[PDB]
Amino acid sequence: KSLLQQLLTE
Amino acid sequence: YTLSEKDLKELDSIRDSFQCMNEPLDNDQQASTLAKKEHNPTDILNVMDITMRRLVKMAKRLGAFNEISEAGKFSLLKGGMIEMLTIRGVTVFNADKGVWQTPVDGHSQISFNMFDKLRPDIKDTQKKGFLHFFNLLHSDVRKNDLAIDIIVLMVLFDSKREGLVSQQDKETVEKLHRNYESLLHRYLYSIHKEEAEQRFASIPKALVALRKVAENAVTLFLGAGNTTEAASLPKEFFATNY
Ligand SMILES: C[C@H](CCC[C@@H](C)[C@H]1CC[C@H]2[C@@H]3CCC4=CC(=O)CC[C@]4(C)[C@H]3CC[C@]12C)C(=O)O
Repeated sequence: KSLLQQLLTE
Repeated sequence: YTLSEKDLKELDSIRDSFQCMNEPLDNDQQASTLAKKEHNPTDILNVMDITMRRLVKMAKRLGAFNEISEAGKFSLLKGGMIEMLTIRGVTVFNADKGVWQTPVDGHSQISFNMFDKLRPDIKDTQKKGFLHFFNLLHSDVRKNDLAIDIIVLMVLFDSKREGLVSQQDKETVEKLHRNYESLLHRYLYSIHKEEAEQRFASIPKALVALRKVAENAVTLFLGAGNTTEAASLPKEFFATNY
């Protein structure tokens, strides 16, 4: 739930 | 005088973390957007997608950034992103031609007048604010890669951003901020001891202006028209009606 977060987590 | 072995090692680490910012584009869509002779609001948002995603790789390949909690990482990126773009904006900007010139792709330019298509009642204030911040950073510091990289990290590691609730995050962010700032101090004296104190003393001022310009830039895409075809990442930092 958030591209920014997804980029961080990936 | 000259830098110690320890600082040079830290400058290598900094140089490696930012080495992705100027790498060549890999996609042709992105290259094609940057090649257009005219950029509309949607095009500007796609261009920002390139920088933002690269800004995110930089932060991830940063040792110091991995000492922060996951929620603290999000918070620092969510809050410093626009400021860091604005800084990159300054270092690739040609005040004579009035255009931005990406190192990653020569022969490619973005008109400063692209502002004339953004939010109507604020677009003029922003142009002036961008050019004011630009002019607060002297030539010798603006042109020095490592110098801007260090300042980029100083704005990133801001302990007072919304979201940084963890005392541990706050403390470590303050400590990094202080260390990075001392690095820049020593660095400026190693590359030009002549006006180093004056230069270093001016950056805090310039950073207050950065914060101001970057802050009221979040709604620049309101009243700019349909941007539904633009990259989604940039639309997480910029308010849109689509
Ligand atoms: C792929 C990019 C292209 C370089 C251009 C980039 C530095 C420009 C393009 C759009 C510009 C912003 C527009 C909105 C904007 C409005 C403001 O008020 C403050 C500054 C910003 C964020 C601009 C910073 C510089 C940007 C990102 C790269 O090589 O890094």
